[PDB]
Amino acid sequence: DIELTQSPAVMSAFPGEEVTMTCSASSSINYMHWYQQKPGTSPKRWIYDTSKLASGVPARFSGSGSGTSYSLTISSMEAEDAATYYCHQRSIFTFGSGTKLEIKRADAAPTVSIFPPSSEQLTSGGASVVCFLNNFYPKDINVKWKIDGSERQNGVLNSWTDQDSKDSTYSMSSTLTLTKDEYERHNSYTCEATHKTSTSPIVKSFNRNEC
Amino acid sequence: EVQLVESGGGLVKPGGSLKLSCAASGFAFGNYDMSWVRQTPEKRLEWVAFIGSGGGRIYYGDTMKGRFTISRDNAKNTLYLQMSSLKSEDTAMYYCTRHYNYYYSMDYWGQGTSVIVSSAKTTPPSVYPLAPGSAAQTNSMVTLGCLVKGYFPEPVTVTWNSGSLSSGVHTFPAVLQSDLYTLSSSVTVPSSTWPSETVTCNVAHPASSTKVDKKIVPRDC
Ligand SMILES: C[C@]12C=CC(=O)C=C1CC[C@@H]1[C@@H]2[C@@H](O)C[C@@]2(C)[C@H]1CC[C@]2(O)C(=O)CO
Repeated sequence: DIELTQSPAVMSAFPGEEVTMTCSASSSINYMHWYQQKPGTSPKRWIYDTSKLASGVPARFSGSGSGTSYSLTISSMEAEDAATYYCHQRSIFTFGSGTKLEIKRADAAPTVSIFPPSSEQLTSGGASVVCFLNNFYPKDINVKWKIDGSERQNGVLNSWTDQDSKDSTYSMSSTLTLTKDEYERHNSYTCEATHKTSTSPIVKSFNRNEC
Repeated sequence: EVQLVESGGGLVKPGGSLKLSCAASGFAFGNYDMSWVRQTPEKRLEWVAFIGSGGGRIYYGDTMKGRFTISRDNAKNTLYLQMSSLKSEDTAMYYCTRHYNYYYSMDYWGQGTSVIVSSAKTTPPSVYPLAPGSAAQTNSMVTLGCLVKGYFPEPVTVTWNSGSLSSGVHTFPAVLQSDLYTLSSSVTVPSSTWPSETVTCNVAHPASSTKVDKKIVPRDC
């Protein structure tokens, strides 16, 4: 069969830059289509028949290519252009895996806060310690948990938001889930964020034996 | 004008069956070839089935293996997909689409209907208030939260003060934990306003018909 690969998987750019992404076919085909998708909504026809713009698509966009190689190009990119773009063609079962275009902005350190397990959760026999890292840039950030002075790595789950549609920052939660008995065996809980904005981490902590 | 509106998706045990429908409006439905496209949890898009305008020409995607049947009723402006012997790998959002010309771009898409194939059962969430407690903050702002734990299937919808606190809110994508979903939501308000002004998270889980409010109250230390 014929299969599609897209490059790059993820890219980011400031508004005003030129953007190019590529779609490659394992064997020659023609009349490539491109679909735009944003979080929570359906794919949308964007370019079709290799180079025709769909209705509502600005002339900053163009498609081109032939044979085994195709591309979508954006001049003077705008914030609303941020999306995942997928290629597809009439003899292809699986769409290309998509290029996710993200918005570059000024670096920002996270606002960090930590929360002890609630008494209601303890009553049921679980204990989640929740740490929020809000409104930071870029997306790459490292979170480290220390329990009574020693690094802890099991039972941590992290979840990032999509890039924020108004200020282009990212937020993320880091949650340490323990049993109530495991939580009750230790006292000092620390959440540390290490981000490229500073060589020294941002630290929030609490002692279980307070409050 | 043109509308494509899917339905019939839901939770189904492995080996089970389901029928999806797509209601069409605003165009001469019988002049157009139609398709089903699905998007997997990994965001991968797969062409499932295609039907010609007359219903006499049909194609299926590679991994379907005869378990899918596309059909249409041009009199009722409805497209169908019958799915049987369902597998874990059939979990996806299923989209109704319309074709433009004979290079087969898809010029209109429906809103999608979600199909989830597993043995897990519908389960309501536990909701817990996140007050600073022994981690009390000291800025001009304070951040509070709600922990939503142990529900199935997705989604839940989280609001703060019935939607009147909308800025300063981050609701994080849910993750599987012991094969049930968990998420947290944070809200940030001026520290002069809490606790003098109440802050409450509103959690709705439609699949279980559950709705709960958790007031964020300072902990009794
Ligand atoms: C254009 C096409 C071929 C000729 C035709 O009269 C109508 C179509 C539309 C459906 C396309 C089909 C083939 O190309 C094979 C496809 C891609 C099928 C959709 C699934 C498909 O059966 C497949 O995925 C095979 O790999």
